[PDB]
Amino acid sequence: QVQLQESGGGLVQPGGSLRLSCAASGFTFSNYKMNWVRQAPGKGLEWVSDISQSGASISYTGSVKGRFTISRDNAKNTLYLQMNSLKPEDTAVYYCARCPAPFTRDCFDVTSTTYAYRGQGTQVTVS
Amino acid sequence: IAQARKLVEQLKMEANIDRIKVSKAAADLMAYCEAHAKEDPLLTPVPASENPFRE
Amino acid sequence: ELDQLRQEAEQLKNQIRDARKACADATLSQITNNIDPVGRIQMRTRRTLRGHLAKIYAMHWGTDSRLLVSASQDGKLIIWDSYTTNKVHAIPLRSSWVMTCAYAPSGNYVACGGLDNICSIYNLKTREGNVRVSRELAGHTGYLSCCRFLDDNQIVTSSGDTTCALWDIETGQQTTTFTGHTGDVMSLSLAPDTRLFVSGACDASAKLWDVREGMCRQTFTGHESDINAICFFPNGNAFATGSDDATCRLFDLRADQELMTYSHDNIICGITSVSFSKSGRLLLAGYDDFNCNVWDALKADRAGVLAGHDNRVSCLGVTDDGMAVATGSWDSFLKIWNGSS
Amino acid sequence: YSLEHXRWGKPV
Amino acid sequence: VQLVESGGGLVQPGGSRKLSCSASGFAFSSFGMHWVRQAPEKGLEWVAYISSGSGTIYYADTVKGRFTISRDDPKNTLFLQMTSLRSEDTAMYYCVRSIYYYGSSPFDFWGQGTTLTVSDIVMTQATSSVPVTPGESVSISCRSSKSLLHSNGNTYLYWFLQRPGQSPQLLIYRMSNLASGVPDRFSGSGSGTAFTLTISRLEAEDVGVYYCMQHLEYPLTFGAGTKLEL
Amino acid sequence: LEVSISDGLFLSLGLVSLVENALVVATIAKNRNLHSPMYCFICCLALSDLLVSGSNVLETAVILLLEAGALVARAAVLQQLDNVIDVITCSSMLSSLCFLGAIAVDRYISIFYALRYHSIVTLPRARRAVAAIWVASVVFSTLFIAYYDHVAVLLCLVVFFLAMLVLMAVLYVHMLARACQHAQGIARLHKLKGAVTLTILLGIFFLCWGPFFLHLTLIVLCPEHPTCGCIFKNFNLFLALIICNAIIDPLIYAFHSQELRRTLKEV
Amino acid sequence: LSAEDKAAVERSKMIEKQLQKDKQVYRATHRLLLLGADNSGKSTIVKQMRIYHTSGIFETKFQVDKVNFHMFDVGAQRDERRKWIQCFNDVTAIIFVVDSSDYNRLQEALNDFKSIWNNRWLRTISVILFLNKQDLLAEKVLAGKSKIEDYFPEFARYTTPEDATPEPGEDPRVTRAKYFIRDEFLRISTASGDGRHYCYPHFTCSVDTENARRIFNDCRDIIQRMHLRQYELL
Ligand SMILES: [Ca+2]
Repeated sequence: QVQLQESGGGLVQPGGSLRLSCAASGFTFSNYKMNWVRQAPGKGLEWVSDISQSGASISYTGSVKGRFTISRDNAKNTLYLQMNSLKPEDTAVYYCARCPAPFTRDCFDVTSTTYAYRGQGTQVTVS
Repeated sequence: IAQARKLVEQLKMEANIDRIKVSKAAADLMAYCEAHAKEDPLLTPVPASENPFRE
Repeated sequence: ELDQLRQEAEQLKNQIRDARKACADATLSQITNNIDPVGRIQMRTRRTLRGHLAKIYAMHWGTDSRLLVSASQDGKLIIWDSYTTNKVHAIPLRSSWVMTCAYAPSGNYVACGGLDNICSIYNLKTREGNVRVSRELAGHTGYLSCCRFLDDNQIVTSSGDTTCALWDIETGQQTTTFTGHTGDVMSLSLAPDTRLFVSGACDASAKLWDVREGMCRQTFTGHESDINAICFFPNGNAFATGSDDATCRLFDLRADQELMTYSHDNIICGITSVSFSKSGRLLLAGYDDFNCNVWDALKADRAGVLAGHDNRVSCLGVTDDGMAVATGSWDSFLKIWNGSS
Repeated sequence: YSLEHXRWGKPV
Repeated sequence: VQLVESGGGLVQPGGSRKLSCSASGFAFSSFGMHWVRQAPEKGLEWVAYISSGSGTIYYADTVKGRFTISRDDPKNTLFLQMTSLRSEDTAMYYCVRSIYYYGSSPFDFWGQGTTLTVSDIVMTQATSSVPVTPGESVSISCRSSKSLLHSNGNTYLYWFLQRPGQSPQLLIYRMSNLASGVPDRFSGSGSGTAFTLTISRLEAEDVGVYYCMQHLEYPLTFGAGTKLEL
Repeated sequence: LEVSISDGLFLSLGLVSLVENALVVATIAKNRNLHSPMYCFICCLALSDLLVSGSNVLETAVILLLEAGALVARAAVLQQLDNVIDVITCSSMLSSLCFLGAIAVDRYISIFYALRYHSIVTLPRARRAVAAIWVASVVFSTLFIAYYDHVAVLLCLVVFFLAMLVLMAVLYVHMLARACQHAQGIARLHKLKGAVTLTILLGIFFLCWGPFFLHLTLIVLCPEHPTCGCIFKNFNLFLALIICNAIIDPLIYAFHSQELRRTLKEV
Repeated sequence: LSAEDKAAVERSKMIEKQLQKDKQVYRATHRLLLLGADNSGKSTIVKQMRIYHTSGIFETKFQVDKVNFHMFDVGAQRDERRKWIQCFNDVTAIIFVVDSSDYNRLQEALNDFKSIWNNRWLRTISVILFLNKQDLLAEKVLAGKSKIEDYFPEFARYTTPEDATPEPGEDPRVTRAKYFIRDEFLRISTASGDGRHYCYPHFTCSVDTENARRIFNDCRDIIQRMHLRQYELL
């Protein structure tokens, strides 16, 4: 079964850091481009970072571009987000979201309000 | 909330299934194939005169 | 509280998974390894059906195994006499963006719909002799992905609304709504008894539904990605499922489990459409890479390939007589395949 | 009589 | 569906009339149309056919050089321009629609007819009349010179009922297919050369003349008809 | 100088061009996706080149069998054979030139009236233009090869070649102008291939037809002259070069598209 | 072939003749997909072209210079786009309307554009960018509480290109902002496609009547580019 147990959140001070981790199970992880997605309180479901299935290509929103490192362990089927310089605007539930289909470069629906290949979500609260 | 409560109710409904062995399932599917092999034109191509698509 | 419900959901999921693993005594591959392999299946494009102006999404054989609807995003249904290649009807559509059609088991009606969420029911046996819309089944809130008639008065529908509905065409109303999915419902196969159906729905899950009870009886979840295609095995006790994950999977209803995966390393693209042969021994799967593979459903071997289309394959119907498989593509062509002996 | 390749291959 | 025919009446030998058949309540352009005529105390005779879109026209040799069949699809109307008329042409002329596709029912609607008074396979219905009682099961035989069973497998006999003051109504097409409005009382079968129409529980609405017809090849030919008398 | 192309090479070029055009024609006849107007004109071009190649093949074959002493026609019955085969060649030449013009006009309408293209160039109008081309080509070729001793024939046929060269140049140069405008737009947003293609089209066109129509012009310019005589010695080179365009135009236009390559592979 | 079978072939040929008349209309019509978020004002682009020339798809059909355009605004669908979007392989273009003023949703619009662009079935479909609501962009830059560099750190490095042709009286900050937003979409547009499809940015407002002219010109230059590519001229 496709499941995405996102983890590693909690309370943190401004300027602190968290390593979000996402254990991927049941979907041959390294065929799929992987994303981190976000929902601030009362906001829409912002995308925040993307990593290709090889790890060789990466992107960020710019609002996080220097501050967030997306990382990927294909052998341990684990997605990482080293978010290293946090600020209150980063306070959100963080969702590990898989790209829909393997080998695709596009990921249409990773921000869709309901979307099946996305984790339960990790609360990150920045004081 | 209510989505997770109804998901729990659905998963209770699906937990109670009287599941059969996978070996018996496989035996049933192959028995059906063996019972329908001659009746299958794709598996056993019928004579060209019986095939309506080239007669 | 939500966390307690999530924990109960995880517990019941583990109970289901354990009951499956407990009844996984042996794989289908182990039981069928003694079976003599099917030979190289060669099918020979006995007909190419031409007249659609655009991509075809869908087809459905008549029970007569001779008439064939295909729906094209041209905005036409064509009724084909397969034995002659004759066009029996060309039906103008109110919306071009058709994505499903069904031919009724009586052949009295044809249905279609698509990006306009209406399911239009077209009356072929009309005393005025023109085909006309008999009912616009309106109440879906997202695109109509698959339709299948149970009877001339009853149609089950699947939508981009994460839903299925059974309609009474006399009234134009949902007599039952099926609402347990979470992704776009993409394909729908009626059971041979028409009492059950399975739908695959962009959540890598298949669900067994009871048409009368209105309830999901089983959820099958072996797929990694969007199930684009679903087909009951002719016994009605198993069904096959083509995914964006480039695999086909055969699920038994009763063992509640994936029996086999149909995948090969050379195949890296979604399965577009799935049909069994009349015996179930041949499992045909259409792919995004312009061709249709034939799988031994029991041995999971590629028995053959239907490499004759130029664009994405989109739909794949086997005659109820089993005499041919029809293949539709985005190239507007509609190819009918048998073989020879 | 002469059967020339093409026509007009030689003047007049 | 309505077909209503005009332009009949008295005309002299050698004269000319344009029969006009007007179509309403159906997709006239999509139907092939036939003229079938009936001499006053005689069986049906096919006259002319005009295909959908006029692409094919056929005539009986009794009219081939001398009648012309035409249609105005925009006006939903059909014409039979008759010329060099003869006593032989004294008949009720029925305007008959037909549509041709797999599973179609040709001849499924017949107009009320227009009467003109001028001042090849054989279909045999070996019994001209059967005296019958209500509730009886009656079989009307028909025979064809050639086997109407075509290699496409359609055994091809048509069956019509003309009630005493009505135009003919299709009961059964291509040997065995029951027409949409017609009671399951009626059932047809045959070898291809020999045929029967069974009528399993006669009602009074089943009295009339029953005509068998072939549609294997033109010219289309009708049997003499079998009258049923209650 | 005299390139002195012998019958053997002439026949070999004619047969290889026969095969190439028969392949292009057969592929368009089989694959009904290629029943579009532009592929219709490509098929009609390849058929004109087939008839050129086959006519000149039959002509060298006839001359070889006569020179071998295997054929014993004479006077009128041989002149009528030479006349009809030369009508076949001249008609298939004029048709090939006209279908190169027609491909240029199709391409031109497809660029500059792109949105109205399927409203302007259609299978009815394509088939009508094709028929009008073959008809006019046979009419004018029968006129020219009957009146072949008349200056106005040679002059009209040269003026026709110059008209096709002017047409095809104007059309494809304007298409290259719009390609370069689009390449500048692309560069402006993003911040010679078409010149190469124009050079292949207009170059092979001029290099293969032009020496023949140059000969025909020089006849009108030189009923006797020593330097013109040298070019007259080369007429077999000029006909072999016409067959060479019959070879290369399948590559320029038909296998210029992947669908033709697939369709040739499928056979 | 029997008389009925012959007549059924003749009906098939009558149908094929009607289907050819429909082929003529289908190829004379140019199909457009209108995409854009709820902020984008695509509804106002529709209203403009409608006036001046549970349903799941809204056809707008409009005509410019005797050329018929059918523009499909996706109607009442879920926000899971990836399946119905495959229907629009074989549109002439996708009109992608962006709210240039909504910087916090401009990255969302960029991810939508990048997904549309990189989709396997749209690999051949060119995109008409309506960078819309340019009045509100100008206001948000002049009344400059909202700083693009808060959302796009590249903007502090970005400098207006020599390409830029700002309208007279436009402040160079409004030019630098709008052309930055354009180039943020173009850096996606230029990263893949091998020339199979191209991107056509326009700066638009609701008051613009010329949006139909823009679409006409872009469709012209798309079909031109496609054919010049088929001819190995481009
Ligand atoms: Ca000669």
